[PDB]
Amino acid sequence: HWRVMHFQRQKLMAITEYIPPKPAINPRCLP
Amino acid sequence: KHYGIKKMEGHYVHAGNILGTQRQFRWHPGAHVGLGRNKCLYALEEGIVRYTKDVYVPNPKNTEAVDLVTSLPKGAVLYKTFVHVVPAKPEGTFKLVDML
Amino acid sequence: KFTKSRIPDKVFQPKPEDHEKYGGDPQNPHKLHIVTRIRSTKRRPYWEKDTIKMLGLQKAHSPQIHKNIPSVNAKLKVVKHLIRIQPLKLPQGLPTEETMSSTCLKSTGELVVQWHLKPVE
Amino acid sequence: RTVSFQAKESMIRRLEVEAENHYWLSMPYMTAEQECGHAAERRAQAFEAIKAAATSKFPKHRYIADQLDHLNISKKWS
Amino acid sequence: AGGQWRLQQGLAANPSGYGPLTELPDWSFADGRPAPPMKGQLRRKAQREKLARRVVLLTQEMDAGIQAWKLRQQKLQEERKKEHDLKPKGTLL
RNA sequence: AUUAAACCUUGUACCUUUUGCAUAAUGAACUAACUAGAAAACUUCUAACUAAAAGAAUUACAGCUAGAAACCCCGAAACCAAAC
RNA sequence: AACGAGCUUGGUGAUAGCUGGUUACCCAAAAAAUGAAUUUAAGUUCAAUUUUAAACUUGCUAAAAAAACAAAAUCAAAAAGUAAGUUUAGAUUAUAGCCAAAAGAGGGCUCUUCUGGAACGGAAAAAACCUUUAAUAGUGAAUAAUUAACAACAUUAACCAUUGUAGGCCUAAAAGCAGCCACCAAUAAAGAAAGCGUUCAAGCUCAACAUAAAAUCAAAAUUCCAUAAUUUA
RNA sequence: CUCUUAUCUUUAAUCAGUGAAAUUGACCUUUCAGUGAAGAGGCUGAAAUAUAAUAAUAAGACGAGAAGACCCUAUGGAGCUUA
RNA sequence: UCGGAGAAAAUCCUCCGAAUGAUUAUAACCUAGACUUACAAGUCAAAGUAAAAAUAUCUUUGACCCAGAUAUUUUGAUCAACGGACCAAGUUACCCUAGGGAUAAUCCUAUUUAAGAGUUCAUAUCGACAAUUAGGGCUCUUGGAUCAGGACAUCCCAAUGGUGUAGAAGCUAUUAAUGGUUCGUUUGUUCAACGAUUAAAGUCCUACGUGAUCUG
Ligand SMILES: [Mg+2]
Ligand SMILES: [Mg+2]
Ligand SMILES: [Mg+2]
Ligand SMILES: [Mg+2]
Ligand SMILES: [Mg+2]
Ligand SMILES: [Mg+2]
Ligand SMILES: [Mg+2]
Ligand SMILES: [Mg+2]
Ligand SMILES: [Mg+2]
Ligand SMILES: [Mg+2]
Ligand SMILES: [Mg+2]
Ligand SMILES: [Mg+2]
Ligand SMILES: [Mg+2]
Ligand SMILES: [Mg+2]
Ligand SMILES: [Mg+2]
Ligand SMILES: [Mg+2]
Ligand SMILES: [Mg+2]
Ligand SMILES: [Mg+2]
Ligand SMILES: [Mg+2]
Ligand SMILES: [Mg+2]
Ligand SMILES: [Mg+2]
Ligand SMILES: [Mg+2]
Ligand SMILES: [Mg+2]
Ligand SMILES: [Mg+2]
Ligand SMILES: [Mg+2]
Repeated sequence: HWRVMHFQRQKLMAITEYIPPKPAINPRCLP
Repeated sequence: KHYGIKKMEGHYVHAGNILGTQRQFRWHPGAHVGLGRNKCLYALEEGIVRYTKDVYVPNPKNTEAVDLVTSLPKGAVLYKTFVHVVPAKPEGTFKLVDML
Repeated sequence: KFTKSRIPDKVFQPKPEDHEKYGGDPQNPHKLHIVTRIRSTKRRPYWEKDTIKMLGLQKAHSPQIHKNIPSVNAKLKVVKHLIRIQPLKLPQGLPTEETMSSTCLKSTGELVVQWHLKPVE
Repeated sequence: RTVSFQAKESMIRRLEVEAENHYWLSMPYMTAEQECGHAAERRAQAFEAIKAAATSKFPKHRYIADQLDHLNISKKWS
Repeated sequence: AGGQWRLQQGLAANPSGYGPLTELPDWSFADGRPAPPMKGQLRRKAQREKLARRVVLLTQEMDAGIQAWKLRQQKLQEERKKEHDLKPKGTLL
């Protein structure tokens, strides 16, 4: 059981999640 | 009850005002400050209160302090907290009373 | 216990990229702030309620002019989340006694001293 | 719960505004010492106005005209 | 609708703010005589003049306070370099 | 609101009591009449005369005299005296 | 007709810290429901709060160092943003709160401490969460909060097997395999064997021989319950 | 009682005459799931639905009248017994 | 009632003590300014004057009224329910009025793990240590009759997989709510038992389902 988070706190977590950068070309399809 | 510092450092104090209450000697009388039988501290002059550290030397007659003091190492000596009041007025001035 | 908090000093030390983005030279700093309230003081601690009344920001969306001096800035930091700050700008110079009755403030932050309500042509 | 798209964007827009607020508060025109005393004269005058209003209370004048005008209630065409 | 675009062009977000549509008079007599000023416009004019006068007052105090400080700086500076009397030496002074 | 009475849209009866909350719980079939805040020690306001005021007895180191200004209704189980 | 003590009149408008009720309009201000005593806790008095009037002068936010503390509450210079504060006179009511969010203490309750709230909009209905400076007329306008969100992958699959000897050991025997120490041998390539399985043995595999190829966590009890929908800047 | 049945009288129903009582905030007085103070005819979301009588059943309207009982309080009472 | 220690400024929180005693070379009168405190009570003290040749240290009780004592100054409370009525106990089911309420552990089921049971062989049948955002159940309202609505976690009837399944009997698991699910009786048994039967005599929810339908 996880104690529920105040909706304001829940909004904070959603906006600060990790975002990875993505390459333009996938390595496998490259020579 | 309510043991504590009645007058804090940097306050104008009149004669007779009580500065601190204590069950034991957390502070010691200094300049122009007296002792009450209950060990309260009051001001003997009109002026500003000050708290300062200073060296402690006991009366020769009392045994307990002398025994401890001599037993201290050569390097340093013990200290204590002292309370002082700085007088702020001239006790009097000369004025012309009569021309004879 | 929820209590008053102190912001770390680093927050208010800018970076070179910030100067480019917002277009302010770290020299020749501006003199007058334009401040507007864009949120509400209900459900906020009482210290924030009092400061908003000290700065004159009772009505929302009405601009107030203040000095860019340290004592004022100390108060603005307390209510930074409820207000918007824009630097004042005077393209045509400070208003004189002659032009005092023809000034008008634009949304950009420019206090023009002549207002004719005519096409620029 | 799942945070809706609207809620995430609206919060971001408010974050961006506050970021600019931090920047414009970092460049004080005058240092603390230069500020000291620069507005003393204006402040002192203001309190003098406040004190003057406080100590100005007193009753109001009374006039014979007000009392004697009550008689016009019985004016007529003779 | 269109608030953000209006601000980009430098106008007010609400078309009911400053501009010709709101500020200009709404009517005039058929002869050509001008109409009396609208009550809302008179209030708007007074508010702007009040704001402008504050701008003048605040700037002058800040400028007057910068010079007064540096003038004090000098007085301390010259006062520091001072001397008097004389400086003998040896077995009699 | 409407061209149009009803159709469409909006809207959790009233008083009292409870924790500023009621789909809680008291009270009300409806009409007419009847049915519940009262006193002047001190204070404030308005005048007369003033080291004095008051139509006898009282108060007074600006006082004293007069006016105006106030504090509810209904309801027990009981106790005692004398008759029947 | 109603006796744990008859009935009637009077004392009597008995008394009730308890229950119920207490009749026109408008404007203005405003509570907390903490501390102390009480045959007191269903009540009252005092402080504290609030408030009307009057006199006259500094208040609120902030607050350096330097203390006192132990290794954020006092204290309040000078400034700045700002309009309150003290003294005098009079007066009641109130003295049980509720939910959310923090920190503790006795172990879900129960206390103590700091902050916030009481929509006519929003979260499905919605006292306590979120947006919201008062209140007026208009068939104008710009905005705020706003239950929805877009099940796998990312060292092997092909062919095989000869021997010193069944290695010692009360174990009949315990042979690669019960142990128990050693653990070496030939051969291109073969562990005194990684498993099965045999009373022990046999027998089946693994690894070896050549021959090939691929390439970590995650998106229950009346009767289902808006309707629907994957791409137009 | 297994396991109930038949007949007659009283009641009941229709016609004629006379004519009460408790009760009653206003009612244009529906079902299911959800919400809620074990609780919804009236609130949220769905669904159903021409208008009125006569005779029957008793699930609900926390159905009506209960002088019906258990627990607590009051510096309210009364009867009895004493040391 | 008062004081000391912890919690730490809460408590019916954890502990100890007090209603004094010993020694005193005997500690006067008068008076600025302060602490503490709702009130009442309680603390400290400069200067001046006076005796002497300045403070006694140990360290904690009780108002007013009203009665005392003597030669003017003093003394009287386990009023301990400790802000203290000058002096009063039981009992009521024979009872009355005014009101306010009301009326984690355990344990079993299901998943994960797998030492040991099973002659041999972990998982036919079980199963330690554990794991389970797992389910659901010193004391002090229920039965029955009538009529039933519904869930599936299935007792019987039905379709299937495995077996330490030869046949016949059985043990275990999956799917499914179709209709049904008896009649009598108490000597002993802390919410039990007995006789005769049946294909079976299932487990539960519905304010004891149900008392304006009835009854113990
Ligand atoms: Mg009741
Ligand atoms: Mg009624
Ligand atoms: Mg009437
Ligand atoms: Mg009465
Ligand atoms: Mg409080
Ligand atoms: Mg008493
Ligand atoms: Mg009481
Ligand atoms: Mg200051
Ligand atoms: Mg008839
Ligand atoms: Mg209808
Ligand atoms: Mg329902
Ligand atoms: Mg409905
Ligand atoms: Mg019914
Ligand atoms: Mg009937
Ligand atoms: Mg009833
Ligand atoms: Mg009492
Ligand atoms: Mg009595
Ligand atoms: Mg009595
Ligand atoms: Mg002395
Ligand atoms: Mg007592
Ligand atoms: Mg007492
Ligand atoms: Mg009996
Ligand atoms: Mg059934
Ligand atoms: Mg099943
Ligand atoms: Mg019933």
